[PDB]
Amino acid sequence: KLEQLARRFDRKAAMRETWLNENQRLVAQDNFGYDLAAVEAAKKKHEAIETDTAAYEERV
Amino acid sequence: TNVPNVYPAAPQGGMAALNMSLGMVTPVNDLRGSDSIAYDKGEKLLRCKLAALYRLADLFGWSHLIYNHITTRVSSEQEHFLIVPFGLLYSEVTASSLVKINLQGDVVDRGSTNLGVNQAGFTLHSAVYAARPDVKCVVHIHTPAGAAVSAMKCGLLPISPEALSLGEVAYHDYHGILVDEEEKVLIQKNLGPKSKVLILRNHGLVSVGESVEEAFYYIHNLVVACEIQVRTLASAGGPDNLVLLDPGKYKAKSRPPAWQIGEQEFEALMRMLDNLGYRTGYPYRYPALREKSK
Amino acid sequence: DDDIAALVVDNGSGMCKAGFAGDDAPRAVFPSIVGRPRHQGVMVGMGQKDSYVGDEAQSKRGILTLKYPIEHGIVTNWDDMEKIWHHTFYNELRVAPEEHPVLLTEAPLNPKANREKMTQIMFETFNTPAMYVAIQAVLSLYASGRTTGIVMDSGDGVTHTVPIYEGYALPHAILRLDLAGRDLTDYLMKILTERGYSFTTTAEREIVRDIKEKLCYVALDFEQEMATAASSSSLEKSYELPDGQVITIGNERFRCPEALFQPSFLGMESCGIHETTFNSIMKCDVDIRKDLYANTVLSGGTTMYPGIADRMQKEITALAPSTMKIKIIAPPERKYSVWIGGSILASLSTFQQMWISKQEYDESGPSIVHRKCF
Amino acid sequence: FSMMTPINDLHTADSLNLAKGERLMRCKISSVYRLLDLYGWAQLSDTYVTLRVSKEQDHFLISPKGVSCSEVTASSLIKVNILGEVVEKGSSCFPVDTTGFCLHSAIYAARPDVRCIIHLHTPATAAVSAMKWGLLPVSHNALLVGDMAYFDFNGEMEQEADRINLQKCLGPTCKILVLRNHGVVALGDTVEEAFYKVFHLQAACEIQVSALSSAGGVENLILLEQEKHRQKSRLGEHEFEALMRMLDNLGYRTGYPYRYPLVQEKTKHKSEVEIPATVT
Amino acid sequence: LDAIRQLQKDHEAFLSSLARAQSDFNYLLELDQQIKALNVPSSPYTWLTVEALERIWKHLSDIIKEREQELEKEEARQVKNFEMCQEFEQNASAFLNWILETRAYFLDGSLLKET
Ligand SMILES: Nc1ncnc2c1ncn2[C@@H]1O[C@H](COP(=O)(O)OP(=O)(O)O)[C@@H](O)[C@H]1O
Repeated sequence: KLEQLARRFDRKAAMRETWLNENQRLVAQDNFGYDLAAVEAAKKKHEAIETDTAAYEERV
Repeated sequence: TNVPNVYPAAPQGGMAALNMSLGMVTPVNDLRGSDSIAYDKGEKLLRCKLAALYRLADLFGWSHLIYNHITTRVSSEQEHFLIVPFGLLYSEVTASSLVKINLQGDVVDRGSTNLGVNQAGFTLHSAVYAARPDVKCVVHIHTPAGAAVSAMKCGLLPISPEALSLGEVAYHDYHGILVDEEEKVLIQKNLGPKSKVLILRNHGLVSVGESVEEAFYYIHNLVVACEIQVRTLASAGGPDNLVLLDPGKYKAKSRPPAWQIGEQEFEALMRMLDNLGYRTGYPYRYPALREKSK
Repeated sequence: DDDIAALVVDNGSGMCKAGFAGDDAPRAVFPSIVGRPRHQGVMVGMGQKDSYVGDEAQSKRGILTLKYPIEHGIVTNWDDMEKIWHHTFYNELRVAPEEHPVLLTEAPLNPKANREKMTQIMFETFNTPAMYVAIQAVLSLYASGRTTGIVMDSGDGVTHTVPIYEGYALPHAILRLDLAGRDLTDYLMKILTERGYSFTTTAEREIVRDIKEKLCYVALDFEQEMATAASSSSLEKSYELPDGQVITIGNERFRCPEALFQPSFLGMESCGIHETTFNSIMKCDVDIRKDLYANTVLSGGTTMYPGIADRMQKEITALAPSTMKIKIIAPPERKYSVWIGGSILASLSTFQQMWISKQEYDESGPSIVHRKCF
Repeated sequence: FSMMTPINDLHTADSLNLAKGERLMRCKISSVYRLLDLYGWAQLSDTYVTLRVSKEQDHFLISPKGVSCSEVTASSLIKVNILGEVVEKGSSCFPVDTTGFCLHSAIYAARPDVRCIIHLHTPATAAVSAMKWGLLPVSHNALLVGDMAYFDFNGEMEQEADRINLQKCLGPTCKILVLRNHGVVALGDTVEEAFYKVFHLQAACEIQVSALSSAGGVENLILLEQEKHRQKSRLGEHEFEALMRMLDNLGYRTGYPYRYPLVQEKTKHKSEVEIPATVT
Repeated sequence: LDAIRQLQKDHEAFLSSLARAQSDFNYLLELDQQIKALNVPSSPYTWLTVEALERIWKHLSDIIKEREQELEKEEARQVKNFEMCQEFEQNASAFLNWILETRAYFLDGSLLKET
C-alpha cells in the first residue's frame, strides 16, 4: 500500500512540476499594450492570473 | 597488408586520421565505367576534381561540418552547376554523389543519393554565378583565423607578399537578413567587375576562380595570409609597431605540359592523396614523379 | 568437348576427389594419405608392396606410418604427390591422362613456385593436352548460383575467407587463419587424455577423426552448456572402438569445435572465425558491404558440424551494424561443392579458351600459367 | 594498434534493469562521449554529459568516474539518483563517485524541459568564462548561439542556499549558462540540440579568442546589433544523423536509429537456381 | 470485496457532486449567453470560452463512462475469484473430516481383535 501511494506521489508531482515550468515560460515574456487602456487591461489580466494561481497553491 | 582498419589518433585532431581511415575505404572516383546517358568526359572529370577538392578541404580541417558549400560549373551550354547534396559529410563525398542543379536551384540530376540539396545555401553561389560569366568555381570556407580577420575593422593588411599576390579584395558586409534579390544586387556591387577574393564579413571567406586549381590557390593564399596577420597584428597593437609592404612597388619589382599558375600545388597534393590510396583518377601533367629505372 | 570430357580433380588437403566434367557426382573420393610399412614382413608369398596409397593404405592402418603429402595447404613432398596423382589417374578412374584435359583447384594465396611446379609436373610426366588452375573458393560461389558474396572455406589444411564481386577475387581482403580439422583432431586428443583414454600413433588419429565426425556439435551458448553438462548426464554418448572397447565422450562434444570461435584454447593469439569474416568484410569498400552482409556462403569440410549455422549467424549479428540484413546460406552438400563448381566451369563453351596447349607450355616454360591464368 | 571499441554492448550484457526507452538513450550519450573525445575537447572524466531518462522516474544516466571518454560504452554507464545514490550500476568495476553530478542536480531541480546537460572545460571556453564582459557577438556563430546567462561559481554547490542563487541566475528560459572561471554549460531538450549548441559556442569562442588577441581592443572590432540580428528539421536532428552514419561507415556499432534510409538500393540481378537463403 | 465495496460507494458519492457540477455548469452557460447577448464579448479578460468548457465536460463524461466499466470488470473478477475458492473450502473441509476419521479408525487397530 505504501509503495502504491509513493508511485501516486510521483505521478501527482509530475503535473505540478510541468505546470510550474509552463507558467515560468509564460510569465517570462513581457508584451505591454500601447497607451493606458491596454496597459490597465494587461494589469487586470495579470490580476486574473494571480487569482488563478491561488487555486493551485491549495493543491500544492 | 599489416595495416589497421582505423588509423590510431593523435592527442589532438582525430578528424584528420579519421577521415584518412574513411578515405582508405571509400574511393572518390566512384565511376568505373557503368552506363551514364547524361555524363560527358569533361563532366565526369570535373566531378572527380570536385570530389577530390571536397576531400582535400576536409583533410586540412578547412571545414565547419556541412554548413559550407562548394559549387562548380559543368560549362555546358545552359546552367548545370554541381554542388554537394545537403547532409552528407565531406569525407563521405564521392564523384557519383554530387548533384547537378540549375542556377535558381532546380535539381536536374538527383545523383546517386536520396538527399536533396539546400535551396537557401545555393543563392549565395547563384549571385556570384549570375554576376560573372567568367567564374566557374566558387569555394566558401570558414577557418577561425579567417573569421578573426574578417571580424576586425581594418581587414586584410599588406604585410606579406602572399597578401600582395592576392590583389584587390572585395568586402561584403554582414547584413544577416538574406533579402534575396537585392542581396544578390549588393553582392554584385561589392564584388565588382574583376576580383579574386571576397570576404563575407563575420561569416566566411569566398574564393572564385575560372578553374578548380585557381580557386584552391586563391583560398590557400588567403587563409595562409590571414593566419600570418593574426599573430603579428596581435603583437603589434598599432600602426607604429607594424611594417606595411608597398603593393605597387613589390608587384612592379617581382614581375601543353607546362604548368598553370595554380596547378603545381593541386598536382602535388593530388600525388599525395593518390599515394594515400584515394585513387582519384586525376590526369597528371606528368605521370611519374621521377624517371623509371634503367 | 563432345568426344572427351575434361577431368575434374579436386586436391583437398585431407581428401581427393575425381570425376568427369558435366557429371553430377565425382567418380572417386579417397583419403590423401600414403603409408609405408613399419614392421618386418616374414610371409614370403603373400605379397607386400613398398608403399600403399589411398584407401588401400587406410584399410591396413595397423602396419603403416601414414604420411600426408599436403601440409597446411603447402606441398611438402612432390614425388608423393606424383604417387597420389598416378593412383588417381590409373587406379581409381582407369583412364589415360594424355587423352583428356584436366582441371586443378588451388588455394587463393599460394607461392608462385607451387603453381610452376604443378604445371611442370602435369605437362612433363603425364603429358596432358590441356590444364587449368582455379581458385578453390571461387568455384563454391559458382556452385551456389551466385556471382557476388563472401565465401568462407575450411578444410584440413587451412581456413580462409574471401570476397567475390561478379567473379572478381579481391586480393587485399582475402584473410587466412590456421584453424583446420587436423588441429581440432589434435585438440580432441588433448582433451580426451583427461578422461583416461590415450591415443598416440598415427593409426589412432583416424579413429579420433571418426569420433570427431560422428559425435560433435556446436553450442549456441558455451556458458549455459557447461553448466548443463555439469548438471546432468543426458549429453553423454558412447562410442564403440575397433577393438571392442566402449568410451563415453560426455562433456567434450561441444569442446572440440569451440576452438574455432575462441582460438585461445589452442594457444594461438589470433582472433576467431567470426571476427575474421567481420574484418574481411570491413576491409572492402562501403558500396559492396550491403550485398556482403546480405549474402554469405559457408563451404568446406569443417563447416558440417551440427548447429554451426545458428551460432555463426548470431556471432556475425553481434558484430554487424544495426538493422542490417544478415543471412547465412549453407548448402547441405557444402564440402562437395568445389568439384561441382569445377565441373560447372568446365562444362561451358566459352571456357574452352582457358585451356593451355602443349605447344604454349613448350614455348614458354612453366611460367606461362601465371600469364595465361590471372 | 586501435582505439576502436563497439559502442553497443547491450546484446553481450543481457542483464540489468532497464526502462522502455533507456537502451537507446544510453547509446546516444555514449555516442556523444565519442564525438567529444574525437574532436579533442576532453579526454579525462569530469562528468561532462548528463541525461534524464524519464520525467517521472528520474534515474539520470552519468559516466563512471575513472573511465576516459574514449573507453566509455553503452553498458558502462551508471544510472544515479538526484541526490547521488546509486539506482543501477552497469558492468564497470570502479569505485562510485557522484560528486560531479551535484553541478547538474540543481539544474535538474530547476528546469525539467531539459534532458541533456553538457559541461565543458576546454581552454577557449574557460578563457571566455574568465572573460569579464562574456561572449561578445562579433561572429555569426555567436549570433547563432542565442542568449546567455552568467553565474558566479565558488566551486561548491552542496550548500542549500547556493542552489537558490544558481537557479535564480539561470532564469526561466535560457539554455546556455556561463560559470565564471569554470567553462560553460549547455542545456538541451534533446542531445542533438545540446550538441549543436556546444559545437557552435565552441567555434564562436575559438573565433572570439583570436579576435580579441589580434584586435587588442573592442573598438578595433565590429559588432552587429542583437536587435538587428533579432520538412521541419529539429535544431540538431540533421547533423547528428550524418555523424552517426559516418561512424557506422567507419565501424562503430552506433545504435542510433535513422529516420530515413541512405541509399536507394536498386534491385540486383537475380537467378532462379539460387539455393534459398537464411538458416531459419 | 470490501475495497471494491467502498469504491462503489464513493463512486455513487461522486455522482451526487456531478449533479451539482452540471447545475453550476448550466448556470454558467446561461450567464455566458446573457453576457454574449449584449455587444458580443467572447472572453474579455480570461482564456476560457464556452466551447473549452463543453470539451472538458465531454472529456470528463467519457472518462467516467470508461471507468464505470473498469470497476465493473474488477468487481466481476473479484467475485468470480471468491466463488470457486469458497466452493473449494467446503470440499477441503469434508476431505479433512473423512481422512482423519477413517485413518483414526484404522489407527485404533481394533479390526484385528474383534474378528
Ligand atoms: N560428415 C562430417 N561431419 C563432421 N566433420 C566432417 C564431415 N565430413 C568431413 N568432415 C571434416 O572435414 C575434413 C575434411 O575436409 P575436406 O573437405 O577434405 O577439406 P578440403 O576442402 O581441403 O578438401 C575432415 O578432417 C573432417 O574432420
